[PDB]
Amino acid sequence: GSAKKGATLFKARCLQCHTVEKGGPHKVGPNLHGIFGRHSGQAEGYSYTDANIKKNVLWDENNMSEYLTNPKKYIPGTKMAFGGLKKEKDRNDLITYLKKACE
Amino acid sequence: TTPLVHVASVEKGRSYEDFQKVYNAIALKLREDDEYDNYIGYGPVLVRLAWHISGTWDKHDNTGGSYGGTYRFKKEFNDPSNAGLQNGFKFLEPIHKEFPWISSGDLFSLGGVTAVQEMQGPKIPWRCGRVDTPEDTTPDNGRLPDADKDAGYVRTFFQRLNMNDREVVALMGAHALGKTHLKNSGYEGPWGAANNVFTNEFYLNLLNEDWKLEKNDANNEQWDSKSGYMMLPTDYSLIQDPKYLSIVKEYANDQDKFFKDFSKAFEKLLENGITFPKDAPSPFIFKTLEEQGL
Ligand code: HEC
Ligand code: HEM
Repeated sequence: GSAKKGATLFKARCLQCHTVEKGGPHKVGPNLHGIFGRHSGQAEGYSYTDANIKKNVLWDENNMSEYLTNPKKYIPGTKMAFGGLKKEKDRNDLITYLKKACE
Repeated sequence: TTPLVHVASVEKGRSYEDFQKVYNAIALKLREDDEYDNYIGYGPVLVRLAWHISGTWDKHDNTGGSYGGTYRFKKEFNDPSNAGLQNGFKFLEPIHKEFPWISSGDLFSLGGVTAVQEMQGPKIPWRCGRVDTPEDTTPDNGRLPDADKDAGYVRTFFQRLNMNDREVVALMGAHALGKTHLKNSGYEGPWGAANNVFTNEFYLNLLNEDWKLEKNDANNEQWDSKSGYMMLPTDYSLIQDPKYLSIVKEYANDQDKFFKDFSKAFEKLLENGITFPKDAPSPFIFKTLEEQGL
C-alpha cells in the first residue's frame, strides 16, 4: 500500500509503546527498529515473557499480518494488549510504513 | 409517597436474539469506523456514555438512572459534564433507525456492554426493559462527578449510587480506556498505553509510574508520569486513601478479580433504579464478533 496513510496509523494505535528511531528508549514495549529478519524475543534492554521467547518466529511481511489481526490468538500468553486490525487496507498500509521506517 | 417505581417492561415480544442483533450492529460498526480519535475507536466514548446516563441516579428519591433514556433531551444532552458524548450519541442514531423498537435507555447501556466485551473486557450480563420517559423526567445538570477532588468526595459521591469502596475502585479501572481531551474537559492525555483494550493497566500505572502534579494549558493541574500518561485528582486519590490503595493493589495483581468485580459493578450501575418483575427474563450474555467467526 501507501506510506502516507501508514504513518498516521502507527502514530495513533502504536508508537506509545514502540518506536521507529534508531537507538530509542524502551517505554512499555521493546524497539521495532530492525524487526524484519530478527526472531521474536531478541531486542536487548527489555524483559520479554515466557510465551514470546518460546515461539521464536522470523517476522516477515506474510507472518506479521496474522499477528496484527489477533496478538492474543496467534501467541497465547502475550503481555501487549491490542484490539487487532480487522481490515485488509489497514494491515497493508501499516506494513509498508514499518518496512521503510525500520531499516 | 416513597420514591418513583420504574418497572422494566420487555419490548413487545423481543428476545435475546432480537438483542444479539443490536449488539452485532453496534459491534461491527466499532470494527468499521475505527479511525475515530486517532484510532482509539468509539469504544471508550460508548462506555463513558453508558456511565453518564446511569450516573445521574439518586438512590434517595430514585430519579435519574438509565431507565428513562432522558439523555436524549437537550437539558441532559447539554449538561457540560457531558461534553464529548455527542460523538457517542451520533454513532448510535443510525443503529437506532435500524431498530426503532428498542428504547433509548436500552440502547445507551447495551452500547457500553458491547464496547467492553468488544475490547476484550469480561462479559457483562445485561437486561432489557428500560422504558422511555417524558421530557419532564430529565434530571437537572450537576449530578455527575468533578475530577478536581479527593478520596473523600469520591467515597461520598458514590454512596448516592449505592456503591462501596470495592465497587468504586473496580469501576474506576475503566480509566484504562480512552484518554482526556482538553477541549472536552480541561484535562489532557491518556491513562495508559493500550487505550482501546480492557486490562488492569489503570492500577499498574497508578502504582508503578512516578507522578508529578502539573498544570495543563486549560490551566488545571494533573499528575503526569514521565512516560506520557496523566491521572486525574480523583484517580490519584485512589492511592492516597489507605483503603482505596489496598483494592488498587489487589487489582494490579489479579486481572481476573478486577474482571469479576468490574462486571458485577458495571451491571449494577446500569440496572440501578429499575424494578424487574419476577416474570422478566434472566440477564443476557451476548456473544462477541470473535465468538461468531468475525
Ligand atoms: C502497550 C500498550 C503496547 C502497544 C499499544 C503496542 N505494543 Fe507491541 N509490544 C508491547 C510489549 C510490552 C511487547 C512485548 C510483549 C511480551 O510479551 O514480551 C510488544 C511486542 C510486540 C511485537 C513482538 C516483538 C518481538 O517479538 O521482538 C510486535 C511485532 C509488536 N509488539 C508490534 C506492535 C504493533 C504493530 C502495535 C500497534 C498496532 C503494537 N505493538 C502496540 C507493547 C505494546
Ligand atoms: C470520580 C468519578 C469520575 C470522574 C471525575 C471521571 C472523569 C473523567 C473525565 C474528566 C474524563 C475525560 C473526558 C473527555 O475529555 O472526554 C473521563 C473519561 C472517561 N471516563 Fe471517567 N470519570 C469518573 C468515573 C468513571 C467511571 C465510573 C467510568 C466507567 C465505568 C468512567 C469511564 C470513562 C472512560 C471510558 C473515559 C474515556 C472516554 C473517551 O475516551 O472519550 N469514568 N472520565
